[PDB]
Amino acid sequence: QQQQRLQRGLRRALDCSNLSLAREQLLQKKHMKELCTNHATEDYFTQFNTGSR
Amino acid sequence: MREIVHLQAGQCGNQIGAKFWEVISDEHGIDPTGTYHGDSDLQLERINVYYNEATGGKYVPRAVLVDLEPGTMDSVRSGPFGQIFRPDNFVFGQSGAGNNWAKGHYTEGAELVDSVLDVVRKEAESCDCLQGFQLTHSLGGGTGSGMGTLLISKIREEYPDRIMNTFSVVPSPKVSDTVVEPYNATLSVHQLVENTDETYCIDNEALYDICFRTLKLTTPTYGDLNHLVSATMSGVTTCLRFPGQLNADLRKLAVNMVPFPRLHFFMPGFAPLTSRGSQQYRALTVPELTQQMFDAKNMMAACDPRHGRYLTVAAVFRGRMSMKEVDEQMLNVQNKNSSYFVEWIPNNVKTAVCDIPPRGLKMSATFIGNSTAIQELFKRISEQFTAMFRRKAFLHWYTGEGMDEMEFTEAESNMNDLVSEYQQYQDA
Ligand SMILES: Nc1nc2c(ncn2[C@@H]2O[C@H](COP(=O)(O)OP(=O)(O)O)[C@@H](O)[C@H]2O)c(=O)[nH]1
Repeated sequence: QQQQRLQRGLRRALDCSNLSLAREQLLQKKHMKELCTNHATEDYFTQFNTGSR
Repeated sequence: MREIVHLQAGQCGNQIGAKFWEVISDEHGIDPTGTYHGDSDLQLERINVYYNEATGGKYVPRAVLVDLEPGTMDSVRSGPFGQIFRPDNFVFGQSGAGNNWAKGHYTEGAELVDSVLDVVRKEAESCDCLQGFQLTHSLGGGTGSGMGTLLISKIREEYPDRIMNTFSVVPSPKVSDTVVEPYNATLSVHQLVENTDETYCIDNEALYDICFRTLKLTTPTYGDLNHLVSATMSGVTTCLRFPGQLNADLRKLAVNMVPFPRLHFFMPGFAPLTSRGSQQYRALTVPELTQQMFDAKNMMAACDPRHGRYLTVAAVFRGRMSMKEVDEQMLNVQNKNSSYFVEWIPNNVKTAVCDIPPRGLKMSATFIGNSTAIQELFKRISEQFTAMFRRKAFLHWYTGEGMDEMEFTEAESNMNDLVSEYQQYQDA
């Protein structure tokens, strides 16, 4: 009976560590959304009409 | 390690090169006086593809700037970046070329050529492992076409394994500058097919409809057309300078788009081109760079591949991005349209991914694509040669310089089998 209670405790410790990693992986995918987004700054637009030939 | 010696010719070539070197020099963080004041360390490790060393952290390009009148490179020196070029690399004559290619193929340009070969063999043998060269010129001129096809021919007979590449500025077919542009442009193509094995087509009316209708400017200029010639041009050499997840040099571009050595005439394009007032409305993701790059409107040739047939395709991608969305859209454009893609080649598209975005952007994309829709470029230039030629119109300019009339007839006829080559890849 003692070993069965210890086994259940080990599985619940596994669950808690998985929960912490799930929150961190949510953070990682929320960061990874903002790299394939494109955005053009004002430097690219000041590249035009600089030479009046 | 993988050097590029950059060759320019003409008024086009001296004012395309002067703007392209404004693109690399701020890409690598080089100020107008030569030195480096960048912010990262990736802007310094592979800089020797284009720049050399000097004293005091000064980097000077491996360019040679060639012309046949001294007035063209007074503006190339008075530019914002005019004082970064080495003073010996400019080559100029005194008498002009006169929009007559044989003046610069036999008489004027044949005595300027042997002082440039003494220059290009000085900047080629300093390369530790030269990848190859690169030419930008106009077939419609006299210097870059009469003599620029002589400069190709004396570096392909001597260095016959390194790459020769050409960002040619072909005559626009609808509205163009000069009347006698057929002779200088038709005749140089037959002496262009042997000695390059990679060539693009940049028509100046295919740059006007982008910078007016797409970029939505008020007064376009030639300064806003050399931004599109150059942003393509750094976008085909960008894995040679910036590390990425799937590299591709300038040699592996050709290997997947020229399957027979007479098939090297592609059609460039460039995807993230948005108007400033219309920039807020745009969605900006991966499949709205593969959306706009494959429109026939975006294309930098004045010829459409709805009439023709995508023989092969390439694309180079910049920016940190996702290999699932890069690799599914390239599949997605290819599966839908069976009639625009050949048989006898299963997969037609090559992929390369760099990491460093262009200046002022996060992501970009560049296109190079082989077609048999570029023999509709050559039939419209070989209908207006032979219309003018069988009435012998402007002929005394050309056949009075020591040039036989049987020499016309070969590039009138044996050029035209290259036209008849491409329609036999309308069959299988
Ligand atoms: N697309 C483009 N065309 C140019 C540029 N500069 C000149 N041209 C075109 O090139 C032609 C003039 O070049 P040209 O002086 O005759 O060449 P060269 O004789 O070899 O010096 C004209 O048709 C112009 O429209 C440029 O920066 N971009």
